[PDB]
Amino acid sequence: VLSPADKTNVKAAWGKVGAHAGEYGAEALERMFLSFPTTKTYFPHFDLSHGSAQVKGHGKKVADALTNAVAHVDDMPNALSALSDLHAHKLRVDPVNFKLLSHCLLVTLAAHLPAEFTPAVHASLDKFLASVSTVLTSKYR
Amino acid sequence: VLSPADKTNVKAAWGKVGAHAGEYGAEALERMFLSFPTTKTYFPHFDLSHGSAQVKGHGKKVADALTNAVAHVDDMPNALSALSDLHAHKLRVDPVNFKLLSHCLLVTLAAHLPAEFTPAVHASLDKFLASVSTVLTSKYR
Amino acid sequence: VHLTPEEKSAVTALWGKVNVDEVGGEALGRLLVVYPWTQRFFESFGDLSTPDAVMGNPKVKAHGKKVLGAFSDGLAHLDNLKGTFATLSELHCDKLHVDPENFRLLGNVLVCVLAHHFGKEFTPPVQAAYQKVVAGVANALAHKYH
Amino acid sequence: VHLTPEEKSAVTALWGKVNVDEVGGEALGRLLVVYPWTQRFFESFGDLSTPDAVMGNPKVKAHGKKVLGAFSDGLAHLDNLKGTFATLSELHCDKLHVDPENFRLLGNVLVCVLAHHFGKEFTPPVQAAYQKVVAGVANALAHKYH
Ligand code: HEM
Ligand code: HEM
Ligand code: HEM
Ligand code: HEM
Repeated sequence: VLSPADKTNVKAAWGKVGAHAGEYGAEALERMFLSFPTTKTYFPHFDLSHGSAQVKGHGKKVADALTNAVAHVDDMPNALSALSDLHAHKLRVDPVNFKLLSHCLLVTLAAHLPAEFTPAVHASLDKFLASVSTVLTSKYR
Repeated sequence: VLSPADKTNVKAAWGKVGAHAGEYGAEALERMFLSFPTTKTYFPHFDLSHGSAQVKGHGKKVADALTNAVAHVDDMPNALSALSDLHAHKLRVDPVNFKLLSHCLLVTLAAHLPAEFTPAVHASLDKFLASVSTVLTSKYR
Repeated sequence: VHLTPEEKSAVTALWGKVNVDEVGGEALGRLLVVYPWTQRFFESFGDLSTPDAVMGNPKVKAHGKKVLGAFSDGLAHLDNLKGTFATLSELHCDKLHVDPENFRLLGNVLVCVLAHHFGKEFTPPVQAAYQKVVAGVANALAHKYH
Repeated sequence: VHLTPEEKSAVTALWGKVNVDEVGGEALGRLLVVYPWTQRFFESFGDLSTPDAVMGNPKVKAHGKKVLGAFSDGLAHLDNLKGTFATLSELHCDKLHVDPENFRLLGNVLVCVLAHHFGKEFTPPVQAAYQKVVAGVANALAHKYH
């Protein structure tokens, strides 16, 4: 569970992301595709080329969803219900892939927020992405 | 999230285990030690030899806790609070290991409850062990 | 894989007792039931709405036999699972878009089916040898992913 | 590992810029803070109660430098990690009783640390090369477990 501390940490770091969320989302995807090629099996319909508009478009969507989870940090299961349903019933992404994206999201944030990416914030952000992942995978079976 | 059918399935299956739960506990451990030798890193103080009284005794302990969990299928978090504590603050077993013991327990049940180990019961028991795992690792951080 | 002659014998000998037809149909059906998200690749199979519907689906049963068939043939090349599954590895990647994690899930389901079938005979040491095999096969199938 | 020549150069170039003393303490400290369960091995290190207690602990810093020292050596024998890491693998298993999953967690933490330090210089493709490297090391370290 996220502690008050975690919550402050997440709102704070995500606060700094601001208007770059979209670009950071796209970057996390690219890092994931390059480091964990098996994740590509879920995007057979995408142009995964460098600077693909599809990836750009997709990065925004993911970033928008994370931003929404931050905005509703005290009611994530409900704020993300729809997305939980989509992933469980249509996309059917194997659970292990969530951990891969989370990791690439952490890398991206680290690379962009040197001052804010403290040990404590790193820990809170990891717990946060784990919670989002848990929600998105909660209706799988 | 265990469905009413699941809880039923689990209670039925475990119902059959009965007086052998301790033996099955012991056998699942033995299967884990052999199949996933990295799990032995948490038992340096035990005699891991076949039929060791330490393994036997420990198998009983694990079985009993599973029993207690089936009994409180509805209130797991609460029925296993002490165990969640022990594992989170004392034992500190890496969460990946829970999936290994869970698998070995399924295998053990399969091997001994042929008639009862139907596809639907297999599904329920898996979800059950997953839920037990989640509870036991919920206070890790 | 890194199977001991003894471990090789144990695998080899249990397998000789296996009805590939039945085990294959059961392994694949259990997979679709225990881990429902795996159904994403079998839409065209039909009704997978219930355990009963999956287990009974002939398209499922026949696919199971095809998969275990290939698996079966690989136990004859335990020293080169990699070269034995190269073309199959490319196909799964490039044509089927199957996440290799699925290979792992099946492996584990396979092990549960063997235990279910052989009870007593599927001892801890025999399971250990099979676990090494299923891991080896999954690794070989994932080898050409890019 | 399967490192293209251009992956090996990229790994090597960046590694040239790293202060192993510093990155070592940072990576180990962060591990103990992000995955507190990993503290199980360091009860003799003292106070690890808060992030500041961990990150600044002279023992964690010293240990971190030792670990990354051994790792840097690994980077010059990218051809034979298993060989390079054999006695260390034996020690971690037989004496220390360290679950090898710890090695993968540290690898991930290290990648974040490198991202933290190099910013934009830690490009998607450089990360991909380092991902291969930390996995190879974790694997090498786990190879002698039994
Ligand atoms: C916490 C992490 C994740 C978040 C916040 C997230 C969020 C989203 C969102 C907002 C969408 C678009 C739905 C729409 O059209 O409204 C989406 C679609 C999708 N996601 Fe997830 N997702 C996550 C993890 C993953 C992972 C790990 C994968 C696979 C590696 C994945 C695969 C997909 C795919 C294939 C689509 C459909 C894309 C398309 O065809 O346009 N997702 N996700
Ligand atoms: C199915 C999930 C599990 C359950 C229900 C469970 C239950 C228990 C119980 C009942 C005890 C004994 C507590 C006491 O002595 O009062 C225990 C202790 C212990 N467990 Fe867990 N356990 C589980 C998973 C694991 C796993 C996966 C590992 C490591 C691979 C593990 C490692 C240990 C160790 C090392 C001890 C202490 C043994 C001793 O020193 O006697 N447990 N567990
Ligand atoms: C033991 C591991 C596996 C082996 C040896 C294997 C082998 C095979 C073989 C021999 C084919 C025949 C297709 C052809 O030659 O054109 C096939 C097709 C296929 N496999 Fe795999 N398979 C394995 C695991 C899986 C898993 C776990 C899944 C998904 C859950 C999967 C999904 C598919 C699909 C979707 C096809 C195409 C069937 C069709 O054309 O209708 N496979 N596989
Ligand atoms: C990149 C991976 C790692 C490398 C290269 C590495 C290397 C080393 C070296 C060179 C030593 C000193 C050996 C000696 O005392 O003779 C050591 C000791 C030790 N390592 Fe590892 N290590 C790694 C990862 C880890 C991790 C992730 C953990 C635990 C989470 C760990 C736990 C320990 C412990 C507990 C000791 C003994 C400390 C003491 O009390 O002196 N190591 N390691």
